[PDB]
Amino acid sequence: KDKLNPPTPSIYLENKRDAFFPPLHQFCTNPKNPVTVIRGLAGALKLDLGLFSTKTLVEANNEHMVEVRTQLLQPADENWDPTGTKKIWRCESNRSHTTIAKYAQYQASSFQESLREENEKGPFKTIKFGTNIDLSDNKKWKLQLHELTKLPAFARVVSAGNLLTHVGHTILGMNTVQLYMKVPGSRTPGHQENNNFCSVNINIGPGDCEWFVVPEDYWGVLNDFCEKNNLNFLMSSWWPNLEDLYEANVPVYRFIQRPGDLVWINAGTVHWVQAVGWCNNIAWNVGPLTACQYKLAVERYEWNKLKSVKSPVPMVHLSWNMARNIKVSDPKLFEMIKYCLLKILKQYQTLREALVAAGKEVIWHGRTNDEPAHYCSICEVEVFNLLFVTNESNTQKTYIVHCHDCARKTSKSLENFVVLEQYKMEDLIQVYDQFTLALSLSS
Ligand SMILES: OCCCNc1cc(N2CCc3ccccc3CC2)nc(-c2ccccn2)n1
Ligand SMILES: [Fe+2]
Ligand SMILES: [Zn+2]
Repeated sequence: KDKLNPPTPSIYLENKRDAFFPPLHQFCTNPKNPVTVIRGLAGALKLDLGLFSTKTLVEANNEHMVEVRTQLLQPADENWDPTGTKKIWRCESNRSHTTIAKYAQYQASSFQESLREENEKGPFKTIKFGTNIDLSDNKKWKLQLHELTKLPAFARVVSAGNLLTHVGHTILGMNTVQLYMKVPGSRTPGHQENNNFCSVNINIGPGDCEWFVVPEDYWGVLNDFCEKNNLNFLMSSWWPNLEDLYEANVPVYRFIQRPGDLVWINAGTVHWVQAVGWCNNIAWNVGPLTACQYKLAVERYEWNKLKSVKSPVPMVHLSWNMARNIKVSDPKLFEMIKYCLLKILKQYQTLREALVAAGKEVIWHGRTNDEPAHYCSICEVEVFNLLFVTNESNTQKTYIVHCHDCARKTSKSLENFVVLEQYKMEDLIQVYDQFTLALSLSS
């Protein structure tokens, strides 16, 4: 169909007025738009993209760590097996480390070498992609992070309307910025964002990137291709065959992101990306306060448990922080959060009563304010409020956390464990009771 290659939802910005215009964030967060490309964003805001140029990064922090992914230079939009006889989904990539200075040399010499070649089915060249460069330290990247505060509020790393701001602690690469340094053919394999949170990506240039996007409600189709072809959807590297997708009637959005264009990946959108030239990119996540974002984040949280995959966003901890500190005026969002909190509260009361009925002591432990969420040291599930810690770890004050299930499996009557309580039931009951719909006259 004509419907399988739809146009890209695109906003064309000329000036600051266009950037701060409220219908912009409404357009981005609209679930009908799986991706929005905000063209001319850097130029409209007079953002200095030079602060993220390779030359400036080397000057700034030359020994800064870079995760290198070594990949094959594949033709156009295809992915061929090593031999060059068939198109396959699987893509191979080894990981190593280098520094900004060393990767910069490679990026620069790669460009010089292509100029020289320009003046002179397999097999494929090997290229290196500089990935996951951690721009979290404000003392190392002061000017860079300050430049990003010039964005409109809805797209910033930190803002009142961002769920990831309400988490109350750092989640690396989600509420901190990551940088990517690229050469032609540097590929980002197919994926969804952590816990289906929206992402913001700005191309620093000077080259272009080519994006491929499938709406969230088709992710189950791609999951099936992965299972059929012996791939883990969440954990393997794969590059979809567009003819497979065409055949299965999956619509594919496809577009070029030029320097200074911002790409908004909406909640749960499946996407993959390749550099067309030499460029850098910066990216982070944002969680808009919408029913759709919250719903998709909870669904993925629950799906991750089934797949034994850690959720980077602690949705229980987050949901309590929303109830404590956010006046929520959307009826559909409010009812989702309320329902979730009730589930948490009931499950916690059931467990706590079973412990007390078995004669197991619950130790008041409290909590430092701003203390991060805890995860089970064995299975990596989020553990809320009741923490299971071995007698020895308790004595040593290391407080290594287990979930109830993992503690039970280790020690059948919990004889090896103490149960630590970080919040009184009465306090949580009140936060729940005092969490009510705020009236708003807007839509
Ligand atoms: O525009 C730049 C950013 C493109 N987006 C990327 C790149 C990337 N890199 C690491 C993954 C990887 C593995 C193997 C080969 C290549 C890559 C891509 C880099 N990882 C992610 C990511 C990871 C976890 C959750 C959400 N997103 N997003
Ligand atoms: Fe990503
Ligand atoms: Zn566990």
